[PDB]
Amino acid sequence: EVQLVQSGPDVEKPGASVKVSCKASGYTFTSNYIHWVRQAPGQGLEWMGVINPRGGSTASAQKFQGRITMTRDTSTSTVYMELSSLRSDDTAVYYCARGGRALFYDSYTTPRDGGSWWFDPWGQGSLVTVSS
Amino acid sequence: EVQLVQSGPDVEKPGASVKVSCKASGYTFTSNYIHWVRQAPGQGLEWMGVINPRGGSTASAQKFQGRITMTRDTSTSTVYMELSSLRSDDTAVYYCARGGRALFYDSYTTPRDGGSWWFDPWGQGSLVTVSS
Amino acid sequence: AVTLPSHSTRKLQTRSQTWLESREYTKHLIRVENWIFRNPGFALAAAAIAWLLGSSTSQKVIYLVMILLIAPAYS
Amino acid sequence: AVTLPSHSTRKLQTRSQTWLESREYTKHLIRVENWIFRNPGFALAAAAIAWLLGSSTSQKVIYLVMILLIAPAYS
Amino acid sequence: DIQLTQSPSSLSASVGDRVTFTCQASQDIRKYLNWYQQKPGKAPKLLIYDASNLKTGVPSRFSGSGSGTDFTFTISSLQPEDVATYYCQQFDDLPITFGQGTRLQIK
Amino acid sequence: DIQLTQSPSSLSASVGDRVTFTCQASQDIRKYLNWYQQKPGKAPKLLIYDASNLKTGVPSRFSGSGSGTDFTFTISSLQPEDVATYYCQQFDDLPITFGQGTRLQIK
Amino acid sequence: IRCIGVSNRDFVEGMSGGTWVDVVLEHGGCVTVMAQDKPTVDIELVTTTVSNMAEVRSYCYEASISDMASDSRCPTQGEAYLDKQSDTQYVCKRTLVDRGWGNGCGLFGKGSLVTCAKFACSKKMTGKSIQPENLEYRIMLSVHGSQHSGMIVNDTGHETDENRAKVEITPNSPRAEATLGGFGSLGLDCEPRTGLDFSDLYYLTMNNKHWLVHKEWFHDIPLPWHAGADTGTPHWNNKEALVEFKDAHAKRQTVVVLGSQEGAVHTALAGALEAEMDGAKGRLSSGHLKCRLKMDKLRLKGVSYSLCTAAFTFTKIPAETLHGTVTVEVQYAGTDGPCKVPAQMAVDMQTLTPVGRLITANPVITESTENSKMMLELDPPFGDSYIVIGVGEKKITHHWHRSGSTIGKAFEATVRGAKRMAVLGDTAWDFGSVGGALNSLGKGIHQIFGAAFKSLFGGMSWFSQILIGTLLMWLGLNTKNGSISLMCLALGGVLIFLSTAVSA
Amino acid sequence: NMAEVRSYCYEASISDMASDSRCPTQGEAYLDKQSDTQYVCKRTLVDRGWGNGCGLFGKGSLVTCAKFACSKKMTGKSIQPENLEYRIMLSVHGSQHSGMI
Amino acid sequence: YLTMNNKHWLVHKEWFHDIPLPWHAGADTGTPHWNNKEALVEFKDAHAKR
Amino acid sequence: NMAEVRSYCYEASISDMASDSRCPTQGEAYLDKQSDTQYVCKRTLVDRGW
Ligand SMILES: *[C@@H]1O[C@H](CO)[C@@H](O)[C@H](O)[C@H]1NC(C)=O
Repeated sequence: EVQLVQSGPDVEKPGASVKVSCKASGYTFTSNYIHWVRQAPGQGLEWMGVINPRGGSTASAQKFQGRITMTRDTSTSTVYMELSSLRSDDTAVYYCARGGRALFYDSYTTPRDGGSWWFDPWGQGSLVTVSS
Repeated sequence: EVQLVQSGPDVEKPGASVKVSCKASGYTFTSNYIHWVRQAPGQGLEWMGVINPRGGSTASAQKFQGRITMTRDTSTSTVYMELSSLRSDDTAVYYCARGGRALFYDSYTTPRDGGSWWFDPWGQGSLVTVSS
Repeated sequence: AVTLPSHSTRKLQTRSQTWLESREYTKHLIRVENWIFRNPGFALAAAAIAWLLGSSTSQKVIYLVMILLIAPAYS
Repeated sequence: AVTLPSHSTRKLQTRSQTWLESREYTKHLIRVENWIFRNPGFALAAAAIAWLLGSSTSQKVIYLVMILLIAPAYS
Repeated sequence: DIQLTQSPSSLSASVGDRVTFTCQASQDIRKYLNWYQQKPGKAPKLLIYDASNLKTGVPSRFSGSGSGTDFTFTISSLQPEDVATYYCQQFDDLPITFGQGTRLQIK
Repeated sequence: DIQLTQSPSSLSASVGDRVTFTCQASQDIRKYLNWYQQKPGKAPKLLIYDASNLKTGVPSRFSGSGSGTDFTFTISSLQPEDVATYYCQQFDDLPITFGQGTRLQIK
Repeated sequence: IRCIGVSNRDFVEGMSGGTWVDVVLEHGGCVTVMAQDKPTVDIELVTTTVSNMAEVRSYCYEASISDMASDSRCPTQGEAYLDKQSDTQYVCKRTLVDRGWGNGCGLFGKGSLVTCAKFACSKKMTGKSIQPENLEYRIMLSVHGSQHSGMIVNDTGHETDENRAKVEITPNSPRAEATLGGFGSLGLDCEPRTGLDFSDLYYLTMNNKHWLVHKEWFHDIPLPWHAGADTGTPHWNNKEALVEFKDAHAKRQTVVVLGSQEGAVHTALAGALEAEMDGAKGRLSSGHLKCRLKMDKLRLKGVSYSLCTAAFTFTKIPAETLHGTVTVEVQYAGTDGPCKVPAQMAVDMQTLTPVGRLITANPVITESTENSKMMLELDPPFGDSYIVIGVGEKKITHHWHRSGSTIGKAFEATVRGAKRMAVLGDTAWDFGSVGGALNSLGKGIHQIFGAAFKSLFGGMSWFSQILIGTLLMWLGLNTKNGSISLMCLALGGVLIFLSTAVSA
Repeated sequence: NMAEVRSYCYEASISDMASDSRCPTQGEAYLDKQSDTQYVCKRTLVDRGWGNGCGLFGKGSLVTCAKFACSKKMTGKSIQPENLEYRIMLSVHGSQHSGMI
Repeated sequence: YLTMNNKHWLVHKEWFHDIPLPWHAGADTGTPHWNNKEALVEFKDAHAKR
Repeated sequence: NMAEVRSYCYEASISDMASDSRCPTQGEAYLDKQSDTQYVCKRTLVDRGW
């Protein structure tokens, strides 16, 4: 059954790097763009970035340029997110999600979307806290 | 007066990275090769590597290839050592020392040495412990 | 253990791209150019040789190609 | 990854025996002979070519050597 | 460039009421808009893709509409499982943003 | 790459005695050898550069010698401040190694 | 469908009456056939597979040596025996060595000894063989019209569906009527032999890396042979080039192994084509063939279908292909049923003046459902276009302007045909396939001429053929009596065009 | 004494490959992987059609590449006419039955 | 003085400069940033793709 | 809609410079700094005397 799963909640040092895993189930791992989206405890959702499980293609927003890295692992069908140089705003919950017609390697949004645009496997949410 | 000083003792996570500072006093900072040498509590001394305060030139031994980085800071006359991917043997004390005829940027040992080869400012020793 | 047969001498003229053509259709040029860049005076050597054969002012350059193209590989 | 430099082009003319001369001072001959044994009609190809250059009945064989000695290696 | 206001900030209503949320963006988002509702400590609830389309399994209790720049979601009849924070978010031009939220409360 | 044995492993002597330490390396280290003594919790003590040279400020109580591959350090008269672990180490070829040590004890 | 954005595709028609469309099936491109009737069809060669391969001689490039042996002998007592040499698992060579005084051997002068050691090896090269039989072609084909976003992605149900079909071809069973319930029978009969000129081809698997090699080259590689062998300690053949013997200036001969030449055989492999999943089922990439295709029975399924008058809407910005044509996916709800839908183009309306290439004939819609996506394509003339879709007033139109001139069309067609002329050689003929006289004439003239071109200019390399063409040019200007110097120009230009191959 | 001039690697290994496809017209591929030099990369124009994403189509581009790990270095050291050393042995005749090194 | 597989020999440095393999190029410890990095690996797409 | 093709920088800044001298014959300079691409480096033959 199509479903995503994150790693456990974690606590890190300010300025450290945290890597959260996202494992997929129920679908061909190379057919769904993995979107990462942040959510501060009281704040709304803000899309962090996207990776393609195939070929390890990547992109994000400027709110994370230079700290965010996103890698693939085709064997166990997983995607790994690293946030670098952690900062007091990073204490949040991050979500990974499968998305749309992942044909080659991109976001690819001028063509169609939806049908769980990225919402079937929203998993469980990765709670991260950044302090000492 | 020619003298080196290290940072305080520190404790880190296995697989983390530790940076120890070494500040110089009493001499022109760009005239003495900084040698780093490790010492496990019960073990002897084993030379880690060398950096030149000028131009940030670097070298080390294979026991640390891929984990050790050594950088300069000409302003405050300091040298910074990072050990990466910390390991249970890293719990030791590390020493920084000024050395010889630091003419350009190297070890440069086929020419002469001595006269406090690297032994005037051995500082105080940086105790580092790696555990949880 | 001379792995003699550079298979390009048995090319398959077939639509899909062959094994290593990318560097191959430049490798012999870089061969000759490297070799002559290392052995320059052989230039005027070949010159004095060829200028003494053919006696045509047109076959002369042909023997220049002769010499400058035996020198690199078979050496 | 063409391991270009066949070091024989930088021989050391020194008394002790060099690295692999034993097969080397025959390898290019076996090269050309193997190549022509595989591509025979190229013989008369080179023949018709050379017989049309030089026009000497003496440089003709020279251009025969030209063609039969560019063909093997640089191919 | 992707500024999208989601009105109101909060609401509270009795069971069996219709409620509507608006979201207008500063940009043209012709049909690339989507809607969720999420509890605290939940993965959000299947609501709306393409701002006009019900997903399989979603109750017909929900509907979405809107064409040019502003879009309306509506709950036909309020129910106890409708307590959540509702979100609208665009899909185009890829600084993907969401709304800050529309919060519910039963009376 | 420059295996250097430093003999003995330990020693203990009375005050006012001469003591000598040997270090032979598997390599040719013509004059690039040096000598320290260090307490626990100390920066080491100025002893010897170039295996034959006294440093300024060092007492003449110490001496070093040796030419080819094996080298001898000597304390002329033992004193209470001589308790330490003594080290010999080469300078050449740059996998710089030291000796494991020569330890002292007063009687 | 299935052949859009796969450039190196082609379109071939057939002068109606006697369906005779022999296509040159391509494992590196698609081919779409059209007909005034007989819904337009595509064919694309998915994979090529070989079932049974035989285990011909293997090769070892990674050897190991041990337990060496010299066996010195006096200048005159015969020459060395070395009972070690008795076994073949050891490789040995016999060398004359100096033997002096204070060396035993009361005599002295040139003596002799036989240096040798055990030849243990690893990393065998399984160079199996394949034959033109029990190889297997596997293609898939697709008719246009329905099936929004054809798109191999879910091919599994599409062979169960009507718009796509999957065909297996054997040299035992060449015929296959690709049957499409409601569409047709797609008669096919191919030549499962003359595709890759097999029987001179070996399947080499070295480091679980497979490829095909012209067996001549495989026979000519001078490494140790397993030579045919099966289980039992491998008695390697020729056993010599791998190891290397070396004495001192006069004495004390030892041996070196020269390690593994894995990358060496790689760089020597500069002409093979790699191949994948191998199992007992060895798959490989491109290889062409000749497929007589017959439109015996293809019903168009809905010529009577009405033109339901719902308003049609584009979705995706109908970009064009390198072949000039342009595909559009048009969605519409508003009506129901198995609809026929209009699709033409014009330069002006109040005429609608149906003009241009209609590729996707009889575009069909399936059901009452909402805005079904109706993928299809058309091809406009060289100027501005007005693609018109829906019906009348609530239709939808759109600018194109192909921007590809008619003489330009001849340019692209002739350079494409020339590249076919090169890589397929003889098989480039009967591509546009009618059994016309001059067609068999071209087939035959290329048969004899290009076969001679092979046997004469045997496997001419890149550089070789380059300089050969150049000197043939230089001679084509020189000689008198153009009759033969023109033949020089001809062969030289043939060679240079061969050097203009896909490599660019 | 020999000095350590440039070395060579003839045994390499590749891993963690990467392609980074891009539409026919959106620039050409970036592939943040290429950022590092431990990876070797080359940039190639590839076909990009319909049913391939990329609402346009035609020649697009992508940058294929992978990590370059290697082994079996070739230590090509240098030597100079100084601190080289000749060593000979010589022998006068007469005595020394069976001289014989 | 070339030492490859603990096998040593002498080479006319011109030939040694002319060999087109990856360079350590002078280097010392630190991850070897190989030079020219290209002739060794070989890239290959399908007829058009992948 | 406009797509974000390659951008350009015309205002740059430099810091933490590095030279990494090497003897006339010990290879040529390594400078582990060069390892990173955020640094720009070029390799130059310089005089080295007594
Ligand atoms: C996906 O599969 C469905 C059947 O489950 C089929 O109708 C559809 O055409 C397929 N789409 C593609 C792009 O293959």
